[PDB]
Amino acid sequence: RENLYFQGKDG
Amino acid sequence: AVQLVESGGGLVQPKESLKISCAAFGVTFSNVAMYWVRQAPGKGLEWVARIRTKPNNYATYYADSVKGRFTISRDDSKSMVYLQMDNLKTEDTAMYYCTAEVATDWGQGVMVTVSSAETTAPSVYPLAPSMVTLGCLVKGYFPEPVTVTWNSGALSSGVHTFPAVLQSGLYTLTSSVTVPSSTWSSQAVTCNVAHPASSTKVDKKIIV
Amino acid sequence: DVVLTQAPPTLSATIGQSVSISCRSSQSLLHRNGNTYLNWLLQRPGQPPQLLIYLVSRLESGVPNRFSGSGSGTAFTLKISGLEAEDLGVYYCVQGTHAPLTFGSGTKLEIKRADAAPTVSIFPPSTEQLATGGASVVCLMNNFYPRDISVKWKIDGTERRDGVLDSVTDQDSKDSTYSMSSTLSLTKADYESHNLYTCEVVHKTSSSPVVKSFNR
Repeated sequence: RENLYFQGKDG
Repeated sequence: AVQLVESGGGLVQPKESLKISCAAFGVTFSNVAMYWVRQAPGKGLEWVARIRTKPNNYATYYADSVKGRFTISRDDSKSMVYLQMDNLKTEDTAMYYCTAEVATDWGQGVMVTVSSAETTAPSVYPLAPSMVTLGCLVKGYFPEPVTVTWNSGALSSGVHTFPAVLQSGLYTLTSSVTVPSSTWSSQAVTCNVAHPASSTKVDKKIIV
Repeated sequence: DVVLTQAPPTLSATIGQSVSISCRSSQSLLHRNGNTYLNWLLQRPGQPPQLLIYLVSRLESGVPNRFSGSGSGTAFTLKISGLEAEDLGVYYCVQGTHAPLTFGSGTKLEIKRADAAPTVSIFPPSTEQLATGGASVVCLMNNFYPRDISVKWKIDGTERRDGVLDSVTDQDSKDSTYSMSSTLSLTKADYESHNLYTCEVVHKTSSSPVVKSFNR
């Protein structure tokens, strides 16, 4: 689930 | 391995300031919005402050209750998030947690206690009387928490640490451990009581 | 902010039974990127929250197969298929699809188990404490079930109610029992003016009180 941080999430 | 580690926090008087921080390790947090979240003792979790990423101009947002008193910031070069808390009020008393908008990874949290009462270190007394039950009475401290272990954590099963009760502005708790009576015969049995706010850590050997 | 309505607020069931928790959202949690940022967290007493399930259905590393999450849109479910003793604690849903992060109000899971009688212990004040002019008598009631219990202090046959502070543990993660501590506080003068100190414990496992005493 490191790909969540690669892909990002902001709004 | 992804990890968040909080630091700062402690006891402070109403109207004073505190700065807490959150260090991220193991993967970049640059592409995620970051949050401080709090939990008042015995209550649930609620967001406190929010900071966006570089493409969104690091925009910041605050829960209504802290607007104009708390400031969130991030330093992406250092993988750091911060909360500056000014003009602190008793109802800001909580564990504070740092997390990303994906809400998958969580720090250990830091306690922020806001009170006009000053710190008092606990008095630690032995409780001495097949399986034998031994204990420690941890009396007259402020604020919460204390940590109690038995033989520095070597005795971990059959341990009961009872929730503290507040009485005339001071807390009292007990912890007990149940061991085979041969253990108490040969080995030492010692409780270790740490109280962060008074910078004390005390041992009490349980003497027959 | 997105409101997450979580239900029920408490659950209780025996080892081996299945339980479900509902999380219902005021807004669809499907993000424009195609992911649904709805996670389930477990919080044990005095511990930080930890991840059980993320992105609706994905099991966190180390989490037992018996946990599952499902749902879509505005309605989600956590299921424990075959409760074990260690599963007790408070469960929260959390969403991060729509900023700010918001949380359900939490579900406390307790374990139902067979009645168990308390093991009672009494403890006189320590020398160290008396030396300060205070006295505390402690009575412990260990590993009982159900949680309801009554404790009374008698001094030379007369019940004493002032200066008593009581505290009950969180349910035990291994045997699903509870324990209680009762502390009787009094002055050194008071303590030395009496002889027989008695802890009297009434639990549903027996009609007869469990009685522990010492002589000063």
